Amino acid sequence: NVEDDFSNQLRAELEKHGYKMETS
Amino acid sequence: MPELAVQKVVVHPLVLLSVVDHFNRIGKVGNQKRVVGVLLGSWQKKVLDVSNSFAVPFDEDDKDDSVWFLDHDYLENMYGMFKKVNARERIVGWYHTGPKLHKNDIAINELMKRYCPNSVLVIIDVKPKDLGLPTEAYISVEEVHDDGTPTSKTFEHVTSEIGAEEAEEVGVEHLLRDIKDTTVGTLSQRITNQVHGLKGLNSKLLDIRTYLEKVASGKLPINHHIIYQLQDVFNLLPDASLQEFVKAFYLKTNDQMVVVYLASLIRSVVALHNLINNKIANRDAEKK
Amino acid sequence: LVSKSVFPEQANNNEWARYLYYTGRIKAIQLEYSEARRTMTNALRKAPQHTAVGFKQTVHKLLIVVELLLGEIPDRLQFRQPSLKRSLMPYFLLTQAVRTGNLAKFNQVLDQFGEKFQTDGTYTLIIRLRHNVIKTGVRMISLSYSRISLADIAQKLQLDSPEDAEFIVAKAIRDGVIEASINHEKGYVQSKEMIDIYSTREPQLAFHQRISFCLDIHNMSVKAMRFPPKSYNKDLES
Amino acid sequence: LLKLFTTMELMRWSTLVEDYGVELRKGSSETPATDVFSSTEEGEKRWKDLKNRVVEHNIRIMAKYYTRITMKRMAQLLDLSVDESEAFLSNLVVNKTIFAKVDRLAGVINFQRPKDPNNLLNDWSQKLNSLMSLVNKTTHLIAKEEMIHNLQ
Amino acid sequence: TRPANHRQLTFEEIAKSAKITVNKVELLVMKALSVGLVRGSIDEVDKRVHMTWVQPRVLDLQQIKGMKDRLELWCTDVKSMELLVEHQAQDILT
Amino acid sequence: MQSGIIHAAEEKDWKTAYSYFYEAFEGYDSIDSPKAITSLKYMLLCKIMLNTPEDVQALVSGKLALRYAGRQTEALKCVAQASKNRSLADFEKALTDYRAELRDDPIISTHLAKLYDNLLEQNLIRVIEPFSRVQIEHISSLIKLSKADVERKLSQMILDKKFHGILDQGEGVLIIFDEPPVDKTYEAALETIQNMSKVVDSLYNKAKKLT
Amino acid sequence: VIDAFRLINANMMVLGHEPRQTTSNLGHLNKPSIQALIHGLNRHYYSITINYRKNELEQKMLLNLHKKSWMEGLTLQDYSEHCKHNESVVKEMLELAKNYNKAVEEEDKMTPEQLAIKNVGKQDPKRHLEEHVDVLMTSNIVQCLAAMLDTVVFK
Amino acid sequence: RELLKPNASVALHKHSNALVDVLPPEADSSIMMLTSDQKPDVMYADIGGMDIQKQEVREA
Repeated sequence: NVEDDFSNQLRAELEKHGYKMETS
Repeated sequence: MPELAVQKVVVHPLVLLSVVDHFNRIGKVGNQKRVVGVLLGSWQKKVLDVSNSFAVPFDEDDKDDSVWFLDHDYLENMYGMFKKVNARERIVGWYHTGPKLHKNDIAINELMKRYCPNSVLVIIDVKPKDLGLPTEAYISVEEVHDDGTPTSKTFEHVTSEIGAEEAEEVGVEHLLRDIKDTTVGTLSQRITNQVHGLKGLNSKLLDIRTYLEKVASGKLPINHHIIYQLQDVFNLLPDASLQEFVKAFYLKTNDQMVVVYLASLIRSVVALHNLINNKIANRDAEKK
Repeated sequence: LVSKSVFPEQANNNEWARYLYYTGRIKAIQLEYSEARRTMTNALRKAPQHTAVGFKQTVHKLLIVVELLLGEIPDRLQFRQPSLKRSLMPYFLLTQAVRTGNLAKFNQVLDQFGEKFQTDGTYTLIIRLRHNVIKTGVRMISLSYSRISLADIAQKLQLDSPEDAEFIVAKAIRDGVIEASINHEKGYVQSKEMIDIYSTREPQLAFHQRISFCLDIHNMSVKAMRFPPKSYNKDLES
Repeated sequence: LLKLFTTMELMRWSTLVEDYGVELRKGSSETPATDVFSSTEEGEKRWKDLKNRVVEHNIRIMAKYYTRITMKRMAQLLDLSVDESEAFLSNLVVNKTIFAKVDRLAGVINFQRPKDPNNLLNDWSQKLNSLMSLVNKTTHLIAKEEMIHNLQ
Repeated sequence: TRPANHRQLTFEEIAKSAKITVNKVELLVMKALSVGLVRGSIDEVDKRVHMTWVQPRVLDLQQIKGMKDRLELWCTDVKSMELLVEHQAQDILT
Repeated sequence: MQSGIIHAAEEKDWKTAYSYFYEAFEGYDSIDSPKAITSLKYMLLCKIMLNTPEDVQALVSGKLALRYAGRQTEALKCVAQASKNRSLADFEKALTDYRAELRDDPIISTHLAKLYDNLLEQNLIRVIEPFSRVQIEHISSLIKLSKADVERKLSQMILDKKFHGILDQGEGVLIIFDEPPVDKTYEAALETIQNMSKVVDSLYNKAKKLT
Repeated sequence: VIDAFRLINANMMVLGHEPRQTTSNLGHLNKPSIQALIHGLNRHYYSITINYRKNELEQKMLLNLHKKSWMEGLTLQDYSEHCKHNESVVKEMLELAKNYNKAVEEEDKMTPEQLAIKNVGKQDPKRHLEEHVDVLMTSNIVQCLAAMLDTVVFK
Repeated sequence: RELLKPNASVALHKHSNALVDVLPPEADSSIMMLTSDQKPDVMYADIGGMDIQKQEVREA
């Protein structure tokens, strides 16, 4: 991990989709 | 006539100096006896600015505080000669030659009133005492106690300071083989005042302490007012100690070094190679 | 040999940096990670010089391994920027390993790397380094949270199993730099930290170290500043 | 009535309203409307308002004396319920009554500022000066008693 | 009696030396600060009475004795501390 | 006078609106008309928008403002006093009946609106200030707004740092943090570091040449 | 400087009365009012030496300002005010800092006129910084020392 | 030569004419800031007109 920004683009998209279907 | 009319006593270095001189000259009236003399300066005002002092003939018998001789003529004439020269000049009060406070002075104070309103007791000692001035200023205060007679005539100390005129101050320096020890000025003075406070604080605690033992056994007379005030110091007990710190100075020194070093470093590089050639130059320059 | 100790200020800038590094090695194996870190850091800093350049690369090799064992993390980013970059390169993998919290990556890389260190005699340290990554990891989790479950810590830090994870977290805790308690039969770690410098005296303590260090600079500066110009006036002023 | 209010001693509303109500109503005067303001037939309308005022006085004196207080102790001192005491406080600060940091959960109430190192320092600085002044003044008084006329 | 370098006494003793109804206690306690018998504050979230000042004991041989010993303890603190601080900043003095 | 109506409402300069209305007055003075009375009113409107209706209540009276014409003077008096009482009830009751007048002059409608949301904040700040860990329910009674509506308002206010607290949703209390405890020496210590930092950085780059 | 003179005239001088007066004293040159003063000064005695009779006892009375230094040396204000002082200076120093930075490249140079452009000799940052550091230093230590020392003796 | 260098008042000694000391610029300014002890008799109650002129002067 040199910069969090590359990884973060995938994270935010992925995390929302899973989280939404389940709880939210 | 008012006793109450003092809360500040400012004295010139002249009056303080003057008493020392009068002791020897007067024919050494003092020791067991006392020399009290008039103080010339401002009066009829709150802050007392004492311009000068001179001796008055006095023979004191201390033990019996009802017997004394004081020169009646002296105050009147002396006030008139001085008035013309400076009209601020009046009879401010009288000095007492100590060694410290007494009850004998009470008796002495009453007669001073008829001549001039004053009752100010300045105790200017010719004998060195205190780390500071052996001068105390006292204003006669009336307080009730419940140990002895009700309503006593006593002295409460009122703050003493110093003055000096501008020429006169430079004169104070001229006589000394120093300037002064303190003034609470820069880095150096400021600390000297702190250690002077600390020694001065230790001297203060001991006067009170020694006295309580004596009351405890071997009885001395006491007042309700002094005993209470001492108790209060214990009761007031501080709270918590916090804050205050610096470090600023190291940057100032550090920046200063590189500016002076700039020249040095350059001189270093030139100087080393020059060192063998310099011997021929130095010799030549030195020769004639 | 070290016990004789003498080293004057009129010593050259290269001899100082060399001297600091050597001591730094001796300390680090004895298990003074704390003292070792300090001497080695001073060495890089004190001589920028020009004979130092050659030596500095050696200082950077040791710099990264000691500091990580003591419990602090640096960035790979810091190291890359100077032109002594070429010696820092395997080192970038190690810095990242400790920082992400990745026990498994960190030790395996270091075991193989251990050969290079042997010439120096740093190699005995490489073994101890397996522990420090887990410790660094626990430190970020402990400060951050209040009570966080045992399963969460095991996934992020890259611990071997949930059974490994309780024991190892405990060992860090004893030292007191982590300052937690771990509940084995309840499977959470609790933070004993409820830390703040909002207090009475405590900010002065923080300020105090900075203030102490400044004095050492001030005296060194004052003493040194006057002595060269007075000399040149005295002899050859150029 | 005068003696009580001027002293910084606190009251209870029950007693205050009860004993004074008959006594004060009787009073009269020349140039006012009747008398008005805790007195007469007119003055009674005014009386209702006093209720706020006896409680107002109580909190103003309480704030100094009880630096820290529980909601129940405060409520008791004031002679009100909890609910009356907390509502009133909001209006009171506007009228010019002290600062408080009253609780709804009946915890700590600081009529003084709530914990600061500055608060500890202010008292400390005050206390420090007093100790120094008193030891010096007493020293000067002490000598006289020692020497007497001249015989120690 | 209990304060003289301590400063707290519990609130609790007052009510045990009152023996009267609870509402009346607040009045008594506050009435004492006001007249000039005592100075201080009362803290009822610790249920203790803190006194800043406790009134000096009206003339006795005993009153004089209590004071002397405490003050002697203090006398020793000034002398020691004064000498200590003087060694360091020897240079600043000049 | 018209230009001032724009200045206050659209250009958000309460200051300009007022100055323009002085100019208008000067022009009116040479003659007299009912338009002179309106410019005095419109000055009054800026203060409301400024969020100080309380100041309007002091200036307006039955002796000074009611003597001059319009509905607008009676309309101004009631909103200023309603705000002074500090209740949403007194404030809404004035707005509703006045609303028809509010429409006629574009300046009244807009100025009151901004004051309306604000009115809520002013009632809360007042209650909250000499209270710590007080319920939303207790404060909500004085404002005369719902417990829930207040919860929302506190949240916003905490972000501005107008009282510096945190809203506890787990018990339904507004806990407000200790009064600033930061000593002057401590605040100075950050500052100390700025002075030194700037100097050493600048010095160190040139200094590099020596070794 | 106090000098005592006697005044004679020119006629007396040529007879040789004038040299007698001048003998046995140590000179010193003054000029507070041009050569005309100096001519009279030489003619008179020419700055006669004044010494002072004193003994150690009298000197000591003149040295100390008052008795009250004993209390006063210890006396501190309010802590808040001390803390304010520290804060005021720091802010002041921070301003000067920018000006120091350009300066450091030389500022060892003679003549303030030349220095004005080169190293910001107009409102000299070295001087400003040194004054700020001296006042801040002595006050903070003395105020800390006093309060802390008093607290241990009293409590 | 700092705040001495540009045009300023300075103190000189009389009998020599020498430059003893410096003074700041504020010292020895001829008359004090006037129209606070010698204010005029006139307002914008003497002129309500010349509107364009009134607008201009106030801004400028």
